[PDB]
Amino acid sequence: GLPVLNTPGSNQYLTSDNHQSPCAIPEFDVTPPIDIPGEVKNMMELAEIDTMIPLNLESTKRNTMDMYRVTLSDSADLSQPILCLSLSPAFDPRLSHTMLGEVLNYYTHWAGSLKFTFLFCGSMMATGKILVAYAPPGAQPPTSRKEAMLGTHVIWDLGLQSSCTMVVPWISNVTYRQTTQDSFTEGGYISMFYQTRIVVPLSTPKSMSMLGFVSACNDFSVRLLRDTTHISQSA
Amino acid sequence: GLPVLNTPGSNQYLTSDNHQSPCAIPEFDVTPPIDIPGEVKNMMELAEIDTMIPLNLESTKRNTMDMYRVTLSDSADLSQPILCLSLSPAFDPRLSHTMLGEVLNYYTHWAGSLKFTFLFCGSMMATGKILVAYAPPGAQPPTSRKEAMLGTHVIWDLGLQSSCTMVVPWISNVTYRQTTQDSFTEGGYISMFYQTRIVVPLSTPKSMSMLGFVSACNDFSVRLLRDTTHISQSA
Amino acid sequence: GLPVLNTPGSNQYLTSDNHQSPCAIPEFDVTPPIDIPGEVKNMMELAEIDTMIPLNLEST
Amino acid sequence: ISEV
Amino acid sequence: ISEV
Amino acid sequence: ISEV
Amino acid sequence: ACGYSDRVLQLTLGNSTITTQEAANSVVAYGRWPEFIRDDEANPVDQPTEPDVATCRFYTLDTVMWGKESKGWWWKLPDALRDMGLFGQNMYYHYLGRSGYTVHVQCNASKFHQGALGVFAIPEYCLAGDSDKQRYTSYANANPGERGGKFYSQFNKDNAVTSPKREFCPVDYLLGCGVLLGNAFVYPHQIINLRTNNSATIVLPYVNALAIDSMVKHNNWGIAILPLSPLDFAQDSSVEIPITVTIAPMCSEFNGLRNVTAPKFQ
Amino acid sequence: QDSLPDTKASGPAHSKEVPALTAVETGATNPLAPSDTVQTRHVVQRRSRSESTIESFFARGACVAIIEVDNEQPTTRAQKLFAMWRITYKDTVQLRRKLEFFTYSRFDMEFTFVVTANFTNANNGHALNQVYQIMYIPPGAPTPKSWDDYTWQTSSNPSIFYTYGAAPARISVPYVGLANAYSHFYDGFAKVPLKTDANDQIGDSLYSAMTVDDFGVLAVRVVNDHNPTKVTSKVRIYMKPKHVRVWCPRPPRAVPYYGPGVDYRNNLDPLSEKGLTTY
Amino acid sequence: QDSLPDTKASGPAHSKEVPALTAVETGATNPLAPSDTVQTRHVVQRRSRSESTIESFFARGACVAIIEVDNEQPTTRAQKLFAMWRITYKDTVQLRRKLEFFTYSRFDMEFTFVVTANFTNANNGHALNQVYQIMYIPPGAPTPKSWDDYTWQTSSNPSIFYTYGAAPARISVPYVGLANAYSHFYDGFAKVPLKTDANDQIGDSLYSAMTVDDFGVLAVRVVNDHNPTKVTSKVRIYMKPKHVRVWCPRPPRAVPYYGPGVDYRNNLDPLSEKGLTTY
Amino acid sequence: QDSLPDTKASGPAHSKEVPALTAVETGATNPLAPSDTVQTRHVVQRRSRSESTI
Amino acid sequence: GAQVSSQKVGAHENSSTINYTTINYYKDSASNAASKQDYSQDPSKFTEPLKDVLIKTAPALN
Amino acid sequence: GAQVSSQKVGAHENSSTINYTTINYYKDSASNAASKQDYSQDPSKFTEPLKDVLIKTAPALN
Amino acid sequence: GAQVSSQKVGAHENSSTINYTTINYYKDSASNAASKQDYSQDPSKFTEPLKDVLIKTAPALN
Ligand SMILES: Cc1cc(CCCCCCCOc2ccc(C3=NCCO3)cc2)on1
Ligand SMILES: Cc1cc(CCCCCCCOc2ccc(C3=NCCO3)cc2)on1
Ligand SMILES: *C(=O)CCCCCCCCCCCCC
Ligand SMILES: *C(=O)CCCCCCCCCCCCC
Ligand SMILES: *C(=O)CCCCCCCCCCCCC
Repeated sequence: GLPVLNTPGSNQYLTSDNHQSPCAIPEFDVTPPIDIPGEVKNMMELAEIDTMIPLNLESTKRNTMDMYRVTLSDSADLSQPILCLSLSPAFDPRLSHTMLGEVLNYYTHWAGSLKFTFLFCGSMMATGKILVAYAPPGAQPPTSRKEAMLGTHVIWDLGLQSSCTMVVPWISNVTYRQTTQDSFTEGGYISMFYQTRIVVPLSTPKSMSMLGFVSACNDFSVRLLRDTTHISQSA
Repeated sequence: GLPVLNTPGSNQYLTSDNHQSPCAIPEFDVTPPIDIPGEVKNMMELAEIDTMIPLNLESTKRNTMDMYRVTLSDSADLSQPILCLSLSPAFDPRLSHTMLGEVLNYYTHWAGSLKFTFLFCGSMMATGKILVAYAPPGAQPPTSRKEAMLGTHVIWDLGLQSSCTMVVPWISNVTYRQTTQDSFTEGGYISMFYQTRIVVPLSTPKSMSMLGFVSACNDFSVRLLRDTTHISQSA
Repeated sequence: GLPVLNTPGSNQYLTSDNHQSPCAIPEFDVTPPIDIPGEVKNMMELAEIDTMIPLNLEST
Repeated sequence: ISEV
Repeated sequence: ISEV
Repeated sequence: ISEV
Repeated sequence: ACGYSDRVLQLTLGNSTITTQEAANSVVAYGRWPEFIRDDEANPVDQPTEPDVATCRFYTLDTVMWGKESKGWWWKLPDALRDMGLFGQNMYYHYLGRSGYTVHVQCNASKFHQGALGVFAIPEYCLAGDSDKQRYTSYANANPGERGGKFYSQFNKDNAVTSPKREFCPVDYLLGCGVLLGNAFVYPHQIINLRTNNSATIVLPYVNALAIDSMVKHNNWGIAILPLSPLDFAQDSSVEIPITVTIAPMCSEFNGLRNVTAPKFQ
Repeated sequence: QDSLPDTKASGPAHSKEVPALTAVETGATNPLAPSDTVQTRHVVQRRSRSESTIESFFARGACVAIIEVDNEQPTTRAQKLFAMWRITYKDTVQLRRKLEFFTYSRFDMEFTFVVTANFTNANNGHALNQVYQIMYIPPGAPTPKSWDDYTWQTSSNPSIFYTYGAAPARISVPYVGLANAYSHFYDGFAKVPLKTDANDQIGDSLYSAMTVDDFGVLAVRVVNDHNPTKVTSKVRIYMKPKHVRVWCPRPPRAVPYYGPGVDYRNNLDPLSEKGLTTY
Repeated sequence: QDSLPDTKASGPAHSKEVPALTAVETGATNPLAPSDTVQTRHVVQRRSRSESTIESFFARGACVAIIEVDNEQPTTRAQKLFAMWRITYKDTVQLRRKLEFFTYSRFDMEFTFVVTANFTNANNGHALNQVYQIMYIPPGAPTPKSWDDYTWQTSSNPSIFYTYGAAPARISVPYVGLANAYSHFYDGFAKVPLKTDANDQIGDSLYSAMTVDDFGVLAVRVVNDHNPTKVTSKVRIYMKPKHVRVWCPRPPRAVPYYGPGVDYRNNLDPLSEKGLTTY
Repeated sequence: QDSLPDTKASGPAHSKEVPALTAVETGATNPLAPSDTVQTRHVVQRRSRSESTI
Repeated sequence: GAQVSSQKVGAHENSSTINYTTINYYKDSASNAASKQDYSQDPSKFTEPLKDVLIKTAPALN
Repeated sequence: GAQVSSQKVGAHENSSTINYTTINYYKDSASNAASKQDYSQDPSKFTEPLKDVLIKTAPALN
Repeated sequence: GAQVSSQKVGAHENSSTINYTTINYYKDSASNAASKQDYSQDPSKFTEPLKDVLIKTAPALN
């Protein structure tokens, strides 16, 4: 009989633990694997896939196909923002339910660069130049293109290459931000403005949709696994 | 005293487990083995032995010697099936109690090819050609030789070699079928028809028995050990 | 703390068992053996010795 | 030891 | 043993 | 060790 | 080469020869030919008796008749041979005996007859009884000798609690023992299907949990013959053909010699 | 070494190479880094995706079931002296949603059992420590009709005898699927209706259901004979996938689950109201 | 490597070799593969018979007995203050039927003891934890007449002292048969009637029974002196064959067991009704 | 190896050596084996006194 | 005296040959767990107990 | 049969490479804990499933 | 300091020489379990305590 002494933690059950245990069905002939396509080794692979942003969550557009459609037009007020959004990938209502947002909602901490890709779904006869921007946190959130110009930005020229990508670079004080809303670990502001304007010829639609996409650049990571607020169950 | 920490599973009793335990009768002089004939190393060896199918479970024939006897005759309706049966080796009433059926009823999953051997127990002066068939699942179960011909089949000519063997090849979607009845893991249909007819001379019996046998081909296997419905006990 | 799991049989007492246990009187100077005649190594040695049969178990 |  |  |  | 066949066999043991022009090959039970007890499996220390040609030869039992109502016949070994010449004497003068056997079942009919016999060699063939009373079949009734016993189509319970018959009640489809007959094929066997063969030939090794035992107390093998398919001929409703069982002891040896055992068979 | 890529020092550009422009119609996601659109410094990256590996994402024991069983005097009306649970990850929502990020899966499964009990009534004396039996009954095996009938003899079925108060019971199970991977989604039926069928009930199946009993059941009972006073117990079952592999990613469940299939009923409005130009 | 044979690619045939034809009268089973009667592809076979090995088939602890024993005040009428069980796999049906697929067997035997207790009466105060003694009494040894007489001194008999609440007791036993293998079936008698016998009772034995006491008994008692209030306990015995070898296969029991021998009484109708040409 | 002695194959005797006769007055027990008084076969003995050790 | 063997790995984690270790603690082999590495044999003594075993492509009876 | 590997040390005490030891006790690999040393792969089968995968500096459409 | 010996195997599983391992944990040999590998001796000091031990085939008295 080897002399042993039981330490604290003895006979507890940790949900997170990693231990051996007896096999209830011994010598079972297991069905071998076959090479199925589409195998995933890591959840971040999914966050690197572009998914469509629900950019328009206005009263009659939310939980509707239109929540994905931003309207551009040749008669829009050029002083005004096309769209304004907070850099809170797991929390901001427009981002929190995208595939990126969903994976991040199973983690407490995120870090890395993000990229926004916009698709012009107008007619080919339609032209226009758009400025899209990212302001790192700490100052007044941009209400004018004049202010937005001063931060990180891409001037998108519409043409045969339909889509433009703005990379939001990892610019932060802390090494990892929180997936929840919090001023101490805040990400900053995203905004969009007309650099010139949408110009169409006659016999063409003067109004059209823009679609937005978001995904993670390869430097992106997440930590501290946690349960999501995005699913629940009643008694 | 070696510092130890008790993990979950501690002090449980698993019926399936494999552990060492103290010998209650130490230094006992064990009687040595002698070479007895008939040693078995694996239950499947028994399922590879041909046992007689209770093919005739009609009201007055079941649980009687006649349950093993199918009647053939020179005046049978040649449009009709001699016999029809489901490929459910552990469940179909005609198969479930054969030695194959019995071993499979101690397991939850089966896989592999089966073989049916029929014995003509008529007089030597009797001739005839019989078609025996296997239809893989998914279509209408064969009511006519015309339909049965289209699937896996053997045309048996009666003669000096008394018996014929039809191999039911492993044709399935899943890697292992269930031993119980289930449409998702179903095996298909077995049927028998007159290719020509039984022809006898005068002063000969016009009617005779056919016996059926079933066993497992060498590719056959079973898994997930379980208790059988074929034995029970009252309070 | 080495992660251990208690198996069935744990904390039982088998009369037939063969295990180590703590010595209640440590470092005791044991009296050495001396060569005594008549040592037995096995009970069968005794069964090989001729003993007298009570052949007559009649009433008196 | 005995490795099989 | 196996050291990786 | 001691193997007997 | 020359002209040889699976169907034509000659068996010769001692001063006895069997021929058959219509056999269906022949079976060696469990792939083991009969043999004598090896020095390293030996248990009684006394020098054995091996009578050889005087006991290891073909004893033919009383013929039975197979008819349309015949449900099946059974025998136990060595019991069927207890009164057969010097084998019987050796068996009864010794406490211990072991023997293997060549069993030859004989049943010929004609190209126009019909029927099939299942011939089965069962190790330890324990049979079921008469009663509400368990394990109650008497020695005299359990051992019919050469005469053998029979099967029945159904279980008739011996009701007379006052004077019980203490007999077996072997039901055919239950192989007389609580299991289904269809599965008896896991036992060493042959089939006499009359369109194919005259006879069955099974060679039995000595099978037991011991190298040797008491032949008087315990039977090693049971021979069960059941009509797997009923006898039929032309249109004659009352057909009847003979079945003859001829058995030979093989590699017979005996230990523990003393005065003769006289069992009470009444 | 499992760290992510270092950021490269990137300078000004005046060129015909335009990484910022693309066409998402192609089906592909633009492989861009900050150095492709902004001037960047050199960063030596030490961060790692260690915790988001498929194993690490599922390496946690989830509550999949609550089985209630009583020990009391056997009367003659419906009672819980034994209970049966169909093995599934679907009576619960949390683990179900994590597994459903993927179409197919392959893994070994760890079962941990937390058993709790209490007294029901104010007082009829007390109870001695209870031993619980958890019997696995695979599809085909005899199911108990009575808390102590012959099935509980468990000669071939695996069973756990849990003593109350001991550390929670734990066992492991192999990959036991009939296919080469578990199907979290099955678009189809177990039966097909044929034109030649007698009733049209014969070929009717549940959409997306496969085998009727899937993995069988767990039969739980208290092995002790009943005390004078009644004791109620609950067995909580914790399930953990281990040695995990997964195939074909899927969008996460966005509205509440309505039974075993992909069916929705209500609260089909997952998203909040937010103004287009409101941060 | 324990996988089954690969299926060979097999083509069309027009030959004098006829594997489909045979003669079962010979006693042999036709060694056929699908490639002998149908065109087959090449399959690389990975399936295995690992779980149907004799060891794997019996490697499971089966309930063979339920011993009831009480601890209460010693009165003067028949009581259960101690109990005795004849060691056998035959008071139960499940393991018995598995062992009976074979005529002879040889194995070591593992005994596991699950002990449960409860209060009998509504209330006379309570009880302190009980220690149980399980004494093996081999044929020949003195059997107890009293729950605490001298036999329980157990100086040469093996005994387990089980403390209530501890993990179930477990011991192993060697192959202890008088023969070279255990006889699951014995066609014969332990005595022969001789013509020279006085009564014909002298030579009468039970058919198929061997030694009168076979393996002896287990005597169970509660070592504690009685409480004011009564405690009833049950010892469930689980039996597992290990390091198993078996000889001569037998058909499985098809009708219900009627005591220790091959005797049947009723429910001799195992098979269902099914029409000859009905799928 | 702790097994007991093998039994030796022993034949007929017609000799002046008489192992069956002795004198227990001496104090000694006659060292006889079955082969000294009966015809014996060769047995390879596997039994052992392991359980009767002190 | 430790015994080391390979496990037949069914479901593989995304990480080759894996082993396990066994040590007998007791003198009596009866005390030992089951090795479960069990060899197989031919059904032939049951499926083909014939004195003249014949090849499947040739006539059973000749 | 013991398995020895390096731990990825996060917070270091004021004391280099530290290891841990693992021994499988059971025959069935199902019984085993998780190794958690998991390799990663390319998102490309999901992020770029194109027949003609193009370089990011060149036109997506040409 | 581990001690390794062969077990005398009685009933063999369908899988040769099997061992077991022993380690004394205590200083006092009194604390030790029993080795049970016990040698045997001649009964002669009891069965034949004679000054002139005689051969069994010759006369006991002469
Ligand atoms: C659909 C689907 C289902 C799953 C999970 C499948 C897990 C299947 C496990 C089947 C066996 O489960 C058992 C549970 C408990 C026990 C047990 N034995 C002793 C007591 O507990 C045995 C088997 O993944 N996809
Ligand atoms: C007939 C037949 C019977 C069998 C099984 C035989 C097993 C025989 C075992 C005999 C000894 O059983 C014991 C059980 C328990 C104990 C024990 N000792 C301390 C308390 O429990 C000792 C021996 O197989 N065929
Ligand atoms: C062979 O076994 C030599 C190596 C032993 C390594 C240490 C084993 C620790 C367990 C010893 C158990 C002793 C049980 C009586
Ligand atoms: C390889 O493992 C050889 C070294 C073993 C060292 C001693 C291990 C002590 C633990 C053994 C566990 C046995 C579990 C069945
Ligand atoms: C000789 O014993 C050297 C090998 C030791 C192997 C590890 C043993 C683990 C058990 C040590 C017990 C110490 C008890 C005081």
